[PDB]
Amino acid sequence: KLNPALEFRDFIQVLKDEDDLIEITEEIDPNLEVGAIMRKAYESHLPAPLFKNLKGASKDLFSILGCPAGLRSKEKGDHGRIAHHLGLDPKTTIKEIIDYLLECKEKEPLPPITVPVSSAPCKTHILSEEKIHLQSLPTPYLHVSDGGKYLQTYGMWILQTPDKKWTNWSIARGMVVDDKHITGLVIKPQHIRQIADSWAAIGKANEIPFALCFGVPPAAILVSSMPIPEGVSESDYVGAILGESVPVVKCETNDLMVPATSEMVFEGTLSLTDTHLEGPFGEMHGYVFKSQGHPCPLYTVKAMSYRDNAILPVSNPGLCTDETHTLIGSLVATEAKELAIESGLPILDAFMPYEAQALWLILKVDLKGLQALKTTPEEFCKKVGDIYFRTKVGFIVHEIILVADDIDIFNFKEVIWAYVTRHTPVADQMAFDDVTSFPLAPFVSQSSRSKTMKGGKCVTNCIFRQQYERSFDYITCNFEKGYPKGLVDKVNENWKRYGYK
Amino acid sequence: KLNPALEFRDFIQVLKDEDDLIEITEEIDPNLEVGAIMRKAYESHLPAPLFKNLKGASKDLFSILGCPAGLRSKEKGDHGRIAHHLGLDPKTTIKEIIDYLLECKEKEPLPPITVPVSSAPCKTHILSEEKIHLQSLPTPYLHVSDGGKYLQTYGMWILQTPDTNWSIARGMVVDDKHITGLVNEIPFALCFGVPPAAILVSSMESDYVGAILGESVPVVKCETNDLMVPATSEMVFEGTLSLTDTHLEGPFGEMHGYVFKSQGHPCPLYTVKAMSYRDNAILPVSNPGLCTDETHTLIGSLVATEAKELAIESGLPILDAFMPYEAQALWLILKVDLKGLQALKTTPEEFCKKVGDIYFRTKVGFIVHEIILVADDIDIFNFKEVIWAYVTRHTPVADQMAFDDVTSFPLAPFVSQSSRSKTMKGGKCVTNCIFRQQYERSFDYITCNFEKGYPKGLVDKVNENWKRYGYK
Ligand SMILES: C=Cc1ccc(O)cc1
Ligand SMILES: C=Cc1ccc(O)cc1
Repeated sequence: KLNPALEFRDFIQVLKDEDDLIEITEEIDPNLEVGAIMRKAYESHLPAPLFKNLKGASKDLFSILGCPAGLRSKEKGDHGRIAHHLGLDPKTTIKEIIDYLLECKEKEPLPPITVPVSSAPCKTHILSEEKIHLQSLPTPYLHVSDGGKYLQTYGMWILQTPDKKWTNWSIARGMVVDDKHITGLVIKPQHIRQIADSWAAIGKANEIPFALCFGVPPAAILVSSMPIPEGVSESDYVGAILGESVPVVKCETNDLMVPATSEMVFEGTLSLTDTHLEGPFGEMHGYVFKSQGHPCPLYTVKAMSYRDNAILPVSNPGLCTDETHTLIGSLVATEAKELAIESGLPILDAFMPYEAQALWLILKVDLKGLQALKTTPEEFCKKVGDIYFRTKVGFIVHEIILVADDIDIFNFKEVIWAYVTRHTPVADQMAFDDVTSFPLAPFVSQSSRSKTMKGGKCVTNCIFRQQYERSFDYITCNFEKGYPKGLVDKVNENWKRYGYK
Repeated sequence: KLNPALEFRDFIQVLKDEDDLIEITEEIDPNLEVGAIMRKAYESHLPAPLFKNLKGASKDLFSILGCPAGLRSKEKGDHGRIAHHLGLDPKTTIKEIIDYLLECKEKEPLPPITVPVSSAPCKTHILSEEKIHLQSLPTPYLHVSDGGKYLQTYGMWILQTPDTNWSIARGMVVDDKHITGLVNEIPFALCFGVPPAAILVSSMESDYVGAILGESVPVVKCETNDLMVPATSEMVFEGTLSLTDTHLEGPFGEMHGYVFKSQGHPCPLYTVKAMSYRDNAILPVSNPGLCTDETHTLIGSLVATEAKELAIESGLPILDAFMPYEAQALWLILKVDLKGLQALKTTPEEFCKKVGDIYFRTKVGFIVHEIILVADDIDIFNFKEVIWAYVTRHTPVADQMAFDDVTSFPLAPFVSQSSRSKTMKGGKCVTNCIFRQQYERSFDYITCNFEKGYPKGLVDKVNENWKRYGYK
C-alpha cells in the first residue's frame, strides 16, 4: 500500500509502476553525463532516470534519481510526478494541484512526531567527522562551466533558532567546496526573517548548527521549495498534507530534528564570517554565466548518516521544463492566488508558464468581478502591482500579465495568443521602477541593474478596455471555440469518414 | 512533368501525390461546415480538404480547396505547400524559401504571353450579365458572425490605369450582382485558381511571377474589358468598380484570431457584369484565424523577405528575419550578427532607434507591431528559442522603445478595440533582446539544454545509448 507523499522510496516505486522510471544499470559518469541524460529526459518529457551505477560510487553511496518533478506524457497525467508529492491522483491537472495546496492551508497544522532511532532508515549507517570525505562521493557535475559539483539541488536544509522554537526547512543550491565543506547560495526577498540573525544576535554567527537531508518525504521537499507566509510552520504544513505527523529523529551531533526516512543526512556547522566563492551554476533561466558571485557562508560537515543503497535526488535546472519551473512556479502561483483571494482581487487562477522560465505570472481575471470594481486599466494595474511586487510573493516574477476569463492560462498557446493580440506594446505595460528586482533574471544580472537591484518589473494589461465596463462579445476564430457545439461534435464524428486519419 | 507553381491543378495533384489532400465526397454545407473543417485541419497541421460535394453546387460551380498554404507534418516537409507555390522541393525549410524569394529579385522578369481564347481553360464557359446570380454560388460562410459570405479570400483582383495592379483583398458577396472589398465605372477582373506563384506574389508583379517561374504566365483578355487574366484560372469575374457607390463590408474573422462583431465601415461596391470558368471549377479558400493559416504563412514570410532585403540594403548586420506564427504575424524577429553589431560601435538606444525608423517608416513594417532583436545564437525559426530569448534577455518596458508617430496596423485588436483606432498612429515598439555586452565584445555563456549545453559527442554518446539505457 504505497504512500508517495510520505516515503521517497514509495514515490520511486509508483513511478516504476507507471512505466515512468528507467533503471540505468550501466556505468554513468557523474561528470556531465548524468546532467546531459537528465536534460534530454526533461525536454521531451520522458521518464525519470535512476542511475543505479555511478562511476566512483560505493555500494551505499550513492545512486541518483533525476528529474523528480519533470513532466511526462499526457496519458499518464503530465504533472503526475508533482501529484505524487502530494499523494494525489496522478492525472490531476496543475490547476487542481494548486487548488489542493490552497485547500491544505485550511487544514489543521500537524507538528512532527519523534519515532524510534532503531526504526529510522536514515540512522542505518553513522559517520563521525574523521570519516567525512565529501570528495569521494559521486557528486554530479551538472552543467559545463559550473563552478563545482552540486550535491544539493533537491535536498532540504534544516535550521533552527537558538531557543529552538523556529525551525526552518528550505532548499538552496549547495556546492561541494572540498573534503569537509559545502557552500550554498541563498536568494531571498528582503525584509523576511533570517535564521542567521538569531545566532548573530547572541554572538554565535560562526557556529550555526545545520542539517542537510536528501530523499525526504516528497511532500516535505515540495513544501520547502518556495514562498510560504512568515507565520506558518513548514513541518506543521507538511503534516496537514500527509494527514499524519512527519516522522523525525534527532541528529547525532546537534539538537535538530531530521525526517526519519531520509536517504542521507549531513550535519554540521555554518559560519557567516568564514566565506568561500560559490562559483557559477546553470540556473532556472537557462544560462550558466561565468563569474563566481560574492562569497557565501562556508558549511562544515562534521557528521553524516544514511540508509542502505542510498539515493540522491537531483534537479538540473535550465531550459523548460524542470523542477525550478514546475515546483517553484506553481508554489508562487499558489501563494499568488491566495494573496488575491485575501485582498478581494477578482482573480480566478494564477500560473507561471514554463515557457517563460518562471519570469511571467499570468492572472486570469473574472470580468463580472472586475466590472463591479468600476475601475480602469490604469488603476487596476497599479493596484495589482503594489499588492504583488511590493511583497515577497512577486520576488522572482518580472512580468505580471492580466487576461480575461476566456483564456485558459495553463495552456501556453492561449496565453501567447492573448499576450500578443490584447495589449499595445509599451503603452499597455506599467513599469515598476522602485520595487525589488530578482537578482537572477539574466536581463538584471547582465546589466548595471545588478548594482541597484531595483525596478525592471511590469504589469501588462491584456484585458480590452471595454471588458472593464461591460460584456464584450467577440468570436474566437479557431475550431473548438469558433463554432457551435454540435457542429464541432459532428465534424469530429465524421472526421475519419471524411478521409482524415 | 508536374508544374505546381505555374498551374493550380498541378498543385492540387502534387498534394494528392504526397497524401496532403483529402477529397471529401460527401455533402458538405458551405454554411459554417467548410470553415470549421478548415480550422480543424489548419490547427493540427493536417492535409488540405478538397470539398467536391458542396450543398447548393452545380456540376461546374464549384468545389472548394481549403488551406492552400497551411502547414503539414514535418516528415513531408512542413512548409511543403508554400514550396509548391514556388516550385521548390517540398522539404525546403522556410529559411531557404525566404532566401529563394530574395534570390528571385536577381532574375529576369518575363512579361506574360497573350494566348488565344481557344487555349485558355478559363474561357470554357462564358456567362453574360443576365445569367449572373452570385447568391446561387455555394459561397462559404466561414465564421460565426461574419457580415456575409466571402467569395474572395484567396483569389486575385486585377486593375489597370486607363492606358497594372494584381492584389489580394477580402471580398464579400452583397447580392446577386455585387461584391464589396475591404480597403465610377472602373473595370476590374477577379480571378480564382490563378497560378500559385501569382497568388503568392499578390499577397503583399505580373512580370515578377515570371522571374519566379522562369517562364511567362499565359494570359488572355477579359470578355468585357481590356484586362489580361491568367489563361488557366478556374473562374474569372469581370465588371465595374465604383467608389461613389458604397456598402457596409460586414465583419470577417481575421489573421489575429477574432471576429469583432457588428463592426464595419463603408467600402467600394464592385458590380459583376460577366463571368467565365472552366469545367468542374475549384475555388481556393483561406479561412483566417488562430495560427497557422495563409495570413501567417504567406503574409509573414513575404514580410520577412522584404525585411531581410531592407536590412541588407541598409547595411544592418542582420542574418535572418521571421514572423513567428504563434504571434499571429504581429512580431518581426531579427537575427543579428554580433561581429557586425560590434563593428558598428553602437548602443542599444541608438541601434533600436535606427532599426525602428528604417522599418516602421516604411511599408515593410506596416503589419508589424513589435520588432525583436536577438543575437545569432538564436534560431529564430524555432519559436521555443524565440520566447526563451524574449523573456530572459529583455527588461520589460526599460528595454523597449515605443514608436508613437508611425502608422498603426488597423487590424491589430489592441488598436481596433481602443481609441487609437480613430488615429491609426503609434502603438509599436522595438524590443532589445541583445545583452548589453554583446554590443561590445564576445560574450560566452552556456545554454542549459541538451543539444547546446554539452560537448557533442557526449550528446552523440547519449543519443546512441538512449535505447540501451531503457528509454524508447
Ligand atoms: C527565491 C526563490 C529562488 C528560486 C530559485 C533559485 O535558484 C533561487 C531562489
Ligand atoms: C495587408 C495585409 C492584410 C492582411 C489581412 C487582411 O484582412 C487585410 C490586409
